[PDB]
Amino acid sequence: MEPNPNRQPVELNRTSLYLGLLLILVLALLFSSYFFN
Amino acid sequence: MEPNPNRQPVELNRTSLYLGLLLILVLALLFSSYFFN
Amino acid sequence: WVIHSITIPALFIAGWLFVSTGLAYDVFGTPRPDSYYAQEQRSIPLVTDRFEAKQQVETFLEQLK
Amino acid sequence: MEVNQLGLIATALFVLVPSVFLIILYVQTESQQ
Amino acid sequence: MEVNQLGLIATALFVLVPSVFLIILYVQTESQQ
Amino acid sequence: REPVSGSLLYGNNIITGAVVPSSNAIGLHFYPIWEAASLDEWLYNGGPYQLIIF
Amino acid sequence: MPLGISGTFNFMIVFQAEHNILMHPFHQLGVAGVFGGALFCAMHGSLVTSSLIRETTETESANYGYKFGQEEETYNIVAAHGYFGRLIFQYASFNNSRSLHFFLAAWP
Amino acid sequence: GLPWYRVHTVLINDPGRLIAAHLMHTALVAGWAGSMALYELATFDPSDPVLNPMWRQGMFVLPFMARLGVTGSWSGWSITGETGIDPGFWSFEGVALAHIVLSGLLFLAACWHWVYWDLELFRDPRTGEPALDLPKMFGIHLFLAGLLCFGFGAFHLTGLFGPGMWVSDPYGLTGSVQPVAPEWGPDGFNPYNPGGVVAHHIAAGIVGIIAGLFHILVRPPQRLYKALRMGNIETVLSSSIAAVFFAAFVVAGTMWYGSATTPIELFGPTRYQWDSSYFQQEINRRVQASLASGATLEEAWSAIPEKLAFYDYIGNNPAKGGLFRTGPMNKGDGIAQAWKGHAVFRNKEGEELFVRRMPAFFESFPVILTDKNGVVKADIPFRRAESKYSFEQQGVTVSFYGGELNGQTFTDPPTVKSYARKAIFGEIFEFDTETLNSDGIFRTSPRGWFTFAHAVFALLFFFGHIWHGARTLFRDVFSGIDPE
Amino acid sequence: ITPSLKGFFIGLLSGAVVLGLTFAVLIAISQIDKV
Amino acid sequence: ARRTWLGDILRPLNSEYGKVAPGWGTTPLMAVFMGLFLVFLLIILEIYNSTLILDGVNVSWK
Amino acid sequence: GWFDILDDWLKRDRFVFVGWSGILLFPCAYLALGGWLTGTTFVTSWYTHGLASSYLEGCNFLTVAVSTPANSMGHSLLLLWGPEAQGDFTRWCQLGGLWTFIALHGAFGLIGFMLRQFEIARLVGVRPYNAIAFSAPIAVFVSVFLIYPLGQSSWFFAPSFGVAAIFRFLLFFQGFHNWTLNPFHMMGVAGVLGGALLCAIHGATVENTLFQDGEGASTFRAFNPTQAEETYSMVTANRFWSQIFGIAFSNKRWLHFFMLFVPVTGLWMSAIGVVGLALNLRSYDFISQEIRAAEDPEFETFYTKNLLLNEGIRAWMAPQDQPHENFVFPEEVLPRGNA
Amino acid sequence: PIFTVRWVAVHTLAVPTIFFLGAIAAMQFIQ
Amino acid sequence: METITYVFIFACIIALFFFAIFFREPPRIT
Amino acid sequence: SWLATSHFVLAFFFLVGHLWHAGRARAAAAGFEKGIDRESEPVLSMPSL
Ligand SMILES: CCCCCCCCCCCCC(=O)OC[C@H](CO[C@@H]1O[C@@H](CO)[C@H](O)[C@H](O)[C@@H]1O)OC(=O)CCCCCCCCCCCCCCC[C@H](CC)CCCCCCCCCCCCC(=O)O[C@H](COC(=O)CCCCCCCCCCCC)CO[C@@H]1O[C@@H](CO)[C@H](O)[C@H](O)[C@@H]1O
Ligand code: CLA
Ligand code: CLA
Ligand code: CLA
Ligand SMILES: CCCCCCCCCCCCCCCC(=O)O[C@H](COC(=O)CCCCCCCCCCCC)CO[C@@H]1O[C@@H](CO)[C@H](O)[C@H](O)[C@@H]1O
Ligand code: HEM
Ligand SMILES: CC1=C(/C=C/C(C)=C/C=C/C(C)=C/C=C/C=C(C)/C=C/C=C(C)/C=C/C2=C(C)CCCC2(C)C)C(C)(C)CCC1
Ligand SMILES: CCCCCCCCCCCCO[C@@H]1O[C@H](CO)[C@@H](O[C@H]2O[C@H](CO)[C@@H](O)[C@H](O)[C@H]2O)[C@H](O)[C@H]1O
Ligand SMILES: CCCCCCCCCCCCO[C@@H]1O[C@H](CO)[C@@H](O[C@H]2O[C@H](CO)[C@@H](O)[C@H](O)[C@H]2O)[C@H](O)[C@H]1O
Ligand SMILES: [Fe+2]
Repeated sequence: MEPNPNRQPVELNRTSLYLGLLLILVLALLFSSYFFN
Repeated sequence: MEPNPNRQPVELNRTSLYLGLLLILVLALLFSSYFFN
Repeated sequence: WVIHSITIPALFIAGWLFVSTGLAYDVFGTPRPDSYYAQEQRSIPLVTDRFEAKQQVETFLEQLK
Repeated sequence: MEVNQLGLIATALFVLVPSVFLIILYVQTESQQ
Repeated sequence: MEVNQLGLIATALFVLVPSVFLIILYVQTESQQ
Repeated sequence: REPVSGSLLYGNNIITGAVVPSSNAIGLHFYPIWEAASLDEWLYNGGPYQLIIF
Repeated sequence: MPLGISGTFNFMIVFQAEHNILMHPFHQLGVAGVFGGALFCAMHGSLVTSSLIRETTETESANYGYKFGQEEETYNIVAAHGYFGRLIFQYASFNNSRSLHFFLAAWP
Repeated sequence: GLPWYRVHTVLINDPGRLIAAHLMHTALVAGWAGSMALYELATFDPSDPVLNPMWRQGMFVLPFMARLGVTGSWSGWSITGETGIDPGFWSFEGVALAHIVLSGLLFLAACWHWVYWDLELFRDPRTGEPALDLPKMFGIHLFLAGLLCFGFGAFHLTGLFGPGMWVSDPYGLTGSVQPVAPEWGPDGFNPYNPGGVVAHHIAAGIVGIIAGLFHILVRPPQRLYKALRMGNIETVLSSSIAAVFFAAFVVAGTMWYGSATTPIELFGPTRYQWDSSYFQQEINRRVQASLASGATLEEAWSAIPEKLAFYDYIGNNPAKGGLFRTGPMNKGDGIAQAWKGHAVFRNKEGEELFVRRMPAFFESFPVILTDKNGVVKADIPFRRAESKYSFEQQGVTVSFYGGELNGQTFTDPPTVKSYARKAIFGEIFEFDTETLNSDGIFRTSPRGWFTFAHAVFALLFFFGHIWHGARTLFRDVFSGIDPE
Repeated sequence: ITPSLKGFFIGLLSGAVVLGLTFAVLIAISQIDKV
Repeated sequence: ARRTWLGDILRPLNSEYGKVAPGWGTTPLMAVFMGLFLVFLLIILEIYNSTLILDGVNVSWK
Repeated sequence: GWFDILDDWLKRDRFVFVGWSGILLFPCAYLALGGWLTGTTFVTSWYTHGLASSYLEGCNFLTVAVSTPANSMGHSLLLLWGPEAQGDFTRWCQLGGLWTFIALHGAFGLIGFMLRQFEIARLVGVRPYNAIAFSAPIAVFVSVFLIYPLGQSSWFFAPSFGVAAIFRFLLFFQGFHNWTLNPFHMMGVAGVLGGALLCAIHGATVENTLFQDGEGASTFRAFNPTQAEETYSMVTANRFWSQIFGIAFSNKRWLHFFMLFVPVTGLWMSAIGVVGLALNLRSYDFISQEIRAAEDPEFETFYTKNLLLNEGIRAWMAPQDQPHENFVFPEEVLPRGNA
Repeated sequence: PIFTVRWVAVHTLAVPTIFFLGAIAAMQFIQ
Repeated sequence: METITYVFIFACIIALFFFAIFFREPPRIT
Repeated sequence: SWLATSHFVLAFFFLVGHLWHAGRARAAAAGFEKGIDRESEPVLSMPSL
């Protein structure tokens, strides 16, 4: 019957895509050196 | 100005998600054995 | 039902003879039931190299016993 | 036992990248409307 | 030179999975009407 | 004495890995768990094969 | 049969050693049974996909036009009949789907 | 509203956006050929080119740059190894970096056209809809290509203005790069003679120009134009695949079979050099003549160049190797250290024995000992067997001639069969196993890999040639069948 | 003219003649009818 | 409709999109070469397999 | 209407339909078959393989075929005149040039069938998923009979166009090329079976759902092919399978297109492997286990046991199969078991 | 006088068949 | 390492099955 | 060896045969053996999963 009247779409604008794509790579770029060790 | 009147959204229904997710894993499951070698 | 009592019999007998006549032998160069090993010398008359075989097949066949 | 040392990355990328590429297209379709 | 043999997968998953997870959310937003 | 490892834990790709069938020593006898003397005896003679196919 | 992908291969080969299964006739039909299955699986798959009453735009996927529960015939027999009926002689084309599909499932 | 495998149809008519694609693709290929060059170069060792060449080194892209006459680098090492250098700006990094910079300038350029798709150039007056002239657009590109062909043939290959093509001796012993005098005549079609290959392009370019001149000047006929569906871009796609599909074989042919286009120094010797026993006939004939000249029979084998002998090996030829066995050939047996010599087996009575050399098929081949009569006067059993013709029973004396150790006799089960099991591979070599951590299991050369990639990709485009070929003709109907 | 060269010439000639003959036949046959 | 420097230059080139040589135009001269090219290509093939030995050519190495 | 009148004649309606391809097909095809039978009956293979399998000596139906020109006869195309045949017919059959006569005339014929399978369409209006589907045997035929031989010392290595001929070609891979384990060939056995399977399961389902248009128990004649609604309910079949195997097809379109897909994709991914095996890139020993096998003889897998089998096949089959190599193996050297 | 429609098919096909049947039968009595 | 990848790959297959059987969107009629 | 081979093959079919008629027998008694009824499909009205 009722499909949970409470729902919302998830929104991430273009900017907050960059920061992560930037943040992830940097942390990797920073932590890849140790993972090779 | 005009942003290319010719465009279309890409549509993949739920099923054609499974087949690939199935196909990929199987090919991997089949070809992973050789990649280790 | 006219010449189909003529064509088939006269034609089918031709194939009967080329075996009986053995004409198919030297036409297709198949070995003859006695002809494989000339003399004794049991070995494969295996043709070998190029620009030869026309002449080389004519060695193996030449002996023929 | 001994093995191709890098062969493992092969599977992972061959699994994930084609997989992911199907998800991304799919999640989009889910958002249509 | 010698290296952690599996250390490479680390980067790949640490790069892709967080990356991908940002794309999938984003492509959705692009589809919002 | 030739033991065969078709198990996956021992150095076997999916390709090479298989469940070995029962031995000849066991012959065709019905060979359930309890009939076998020891658990490891029941595995070493190829029990799990005769168990799966039934 | 040792059950496994290498185990199976080991089985046949050894089985081939003793009983010479290839020259056996029953197997030699089984091959025909499998191929002609795969064969017919292609044609009967092809000819009907070949003929599709078009509910779709060229840009849109061709499949989606089929609505689950269509009581229209999604594929022209008259069009596809003459096709295979012209490709080879018109006599063998198996007019009747109910006749076809059975033969489709008898052969394999 | 589009399937995931049709997504690029959106370009169908956007002639601007199209040019953006091809660029991005183009810019993306150069970046490959640029980068791979460095990577291949990064791991390459010039150190020992005499015994250990570039083909055996696993290096793939590199030998092409050499094929056109790019040799040396800034690191101060020539291909041939003498390392006297005047490399000029153009060397492996230079060729490499040039592509990378090329990849960039295209990539940027790609963004431009992608940004501005609409252009007053692409829409003819009579029809507001986009169009471009397929017959006319063709003539230019052709007339431009041939003019680049005739150039490449005249100025570069000839060495007129430029370096010369690679060329070699038939034995692969003489590494050389010279301007090739074009010879066009009956012989010019022997592909083992590059003197045609030059004259080819110079002859192609002219025919390249005249045609390119023609199609620009005139439009194709009505009845034809209607048939081929010219004006529907795909009909250029379908056709264009066939030509490429066609060429993909011919290279595989000239790569897999020998061609003077691809010398034996750069790419490993072709499969057929082994099977014909090309080298061994041509190694012995200089040894025979050397003994026909006269010397210590050791002295004869002593002056024979290793590199020649090194071409004679079973792990050498491309045929022997696995698909999923990966990496440079050196990973198979190790690096080649030095060359032992010619193992001669004597009966223990002094009568000389011949091993039966390994055909390309068998992975494990029975090691046999035969004499001039072809009979087996010694052998090896498999594991447990009753002893007849077992060399430990019937005696053997192995004495290496030439190469590292000479006149050094070994008689015993353990040491002889050590070589006897190696001997069937061809001439023996010392290998450094662990430096590269080799397993002792063979791998295929570049000449192999290059081919398999194209034969496959060819065989695909066949199916690719059909699929589009179907959709050029049927683009009218292809949307769907009409009722009855 | 090698035996090979000459032979090849012969082959090509024969081929052309055949295709020639076949085409001629088809044409004539086609021309014969006139629905 | 953005008319740029090149776009103004080239466009007069390909302006003719509909004008097609009437009738068979020249078909025949094409079919002449094509058939001739086929015979040509065949001669390459006959050579390279050493089916066709020209005097002086050697499919042996150099 | 010179060229014109020719066209409509070819495209007219007759018993069969001879298209533009027909000119190419029937002559090229009828010779292939027309050749094969002849070579089957009369032309021996003796001077080539040293062993006579052909219909005119004592040999049966199954064990006759047209062998191949020998190894040292090389890759030459063996034309009828040729340098080697020199226009002599007999020695052109004995050398097995008739083999190549079959392949080439076959291939073009095989092509000419494909083109026909187009030329039908454009004048009918069907979509050409038929021809495209037929490209799979093409690839298989071309790869097996053409690309594979060229990757060997001569034509000698190739199927001999016979029932038993193809078998000595089968084991020929298992011994040397270790074919079963080649993964590109596992995709094939998927395709064929996956074709055969779904072939049978479609034909069964639609045969088990019928609207009962006729009276008598047997429903075949019960079908009237006039503008009818679907002769079998998709509704039932769907809810049917969804409750047993769990997953069904809701699209007649998506179903059939999936039938066309699997057999085709089944062969191509096999036709790739064969090409990969023309170069002797054959899938073979896993470096993992082999090195491990060098660490003890006792370790055994159903892999390791195959290597002995593939070893025995080679040694035993070699002398007969490849007489040209002049192999003589001693007795003990054969890798016999119990050792 | 048969122009090509149908006659040309069988009579260029089944005729050799009758001619090989000679080879088949007349063989079985050899040896 | 070696084995643990196979089980993983083989796991997600099962996690697809159970997932693809029950959670499919029912194809309603009309 | 003949009998055991022979009777097996036959005995195999009769399994199929049994599994054949038992289908047609019950469906006949069930009345819809004559094919699904186009007027009212039994599946047509059911709870849709
Ligand atoms: C660097 C790399 C870069 C690569 C980038 C690209 C990567 C590749 C991407 C490729 C994947 C994308 C894709 O697959 O798309 C599908 C494609 C396009 O389809 C189109 O999709 C839409 C457009 O986007 C439109 O709808 C459009 O019209 C069109 O449909 O399809 C193709 O073009 C053809 C390509 C096919 C590829 C092969 C697919 C088949 C092979 C699958 C893998 C085979 C593995 C073999 C070994 C296997 C195993 C052992 C572990 C698996 C065991 C189970 C095997 C048996 C099940 C396999 C499938 C059987 C048939 C069912 C398929 C099906 O259609 O059913 C679907 C849902 O079913 C499933 O997904 C199966 C999931 C598992 C089920 C298991 C059952 C468990 C039983 C347990 C025992 C019980 C006792 C629903 O049915 C259909 O759904 C839709 C389809 O259109 C529609 O509703 C239909 O009518 C129908 O209902
Ligand atoms: C250079 C040659 C060439 C070019 C320009 C095209 C171009 C096109 N093809 Mg196409 N095709 C080709 C070769 C080519 N094809 C070949 C060889 C085949 C046979 C395998 C096909 C089979 C084919 C089919 C069956 C269809 C097309 C379609 C299309 C159109 C849309 C493509 C699309 O949406 O796919 C997008 C595809 C993806 C986004 C997935 C790509 C993932 C692949 C599987 C792996 C790629 C990874 C990487 C790039 C590998 C490198 C490739 C290697 C060769 C270097 C487009 C005009 C479609 C069309 O025209 O209908 C509208 C269509 O239905 N093609
Ligand atoms: C024409 C293409 C081509 C060719 C001939 C080669 C050839 C070669 N490369 Mg190479 N390479 C290429 C493209 C190519 N490369 C590209 C595009 C890249 C960028 C990713 C690289 C990156 C690269 C690296 C990083 C290295 C090489 C190396 C080498 C050499 C060793 C062989 C090897 O590593 O391959 C291995 C080959 C295989 C494992 C073959 C199996 C690959 C499978 C079959 C393809 C996938 C099929 C697919 C899963 C099918 C799915 C079916 C589904 C669609 C239904 C060899 C000479 C190595 C080297 O330095 O030389 C010694 C090396 O380290 N290459
Ligand atoms: C079975 C394979 C096959 C199939 C189905 C097709 C199908 C198609 N091709 Mg084609 N093609 C093929 C192979 C094939 N081709 C090959 C191998 C080449 C060489 C690269 C080409 C080159 C080619 C071009 C250049 C063009 C097509 C085009 C087309 C399309 C329409 C016209 C046509 O059918 O021409 C196909 C015609 C033939 C295949 C000719 C028949 C075969 C000849 C007569 C054999 C004669 C050989 C000769 C006697 C010498 C052989 C000696 C021996 C030693 C080899 C159609 C989809 C046209 C197109 O784009 O359509 C829009 C087009 O412009 N194709
Ligand atoms: C974001 C998108 C990314 C998509 C990536 C998806 C990857 C999926 C495939 C992965 C393959 C991994 C292979 C593992 C072995 C390995 O590692 O080969 C390596 C090079 O491989 C390679 O050069 C792979 C490329 C091969 C080029 C030829 C392609 C032929 C196409 C086949 C026909 C078309 C179907 C080099 O080998 C390694 O490095 C060598 C030393 O440098 C040694 O051999 C090592 O032991 C080790 O083998
Ligand atoms: C030298 C051999 C043969 C000759 C000269 C010959 C003669 C002819 C001729 C001239 C015709 C056309 C005129 C007519 O139908 O009365 C014909 C028709 C026919 N004959 Fe023959 N015949 C021969 C062999 C055969 C064979 C072997 C068969 C085997 C079935 C056969 C069966 C037929 C058939 C079926 C037709 C009908 C042709 C059609 O319907 O287009 N004939 N025959
Ligand atoms: C912009 C710019 C620049 C830069 C540049 C660069 C930096 C670039 C790079 C680029 C590059 C460096 C690129 C590369 C890439 C490559 C690629 C992208 C590859 C890929 C490929 C593929 C994908 C493949 C596939 C495959 C595989 C993977 C496996 C198997 C096989 C095959 C082949 C299928 C500069 C500074 C100059 C300046 C100006 C501007
Ligand atoms: C796709 C999802 C990925 C899931 C991956 C899960 C990986 C989990 C890793 C757990 C630890 C295994 O980590 C890895 O262990 C293997 C053996 O097991 C070690 O491997 C070592 O011994 C093995 C013996 O088989 C040799 O083949 C190998 O060359 C050598 O390095 C590696 O040095 C270590 O890197
Ligand atoms: C529904 C499916 C249920 C599946 C149930 C089982 C789930 C268990 C998953 C984890 C099991 C993986 O099993 C684990 O594999 C790794 C692979 O690196 C093996 O580890 C491997 O490398 C290590 C590292 O030195 C060696 O010591 C070891 O002998 C070797 O086999 C482990 O010995 C094994 O314990
Ligand atoms: Fe179907």
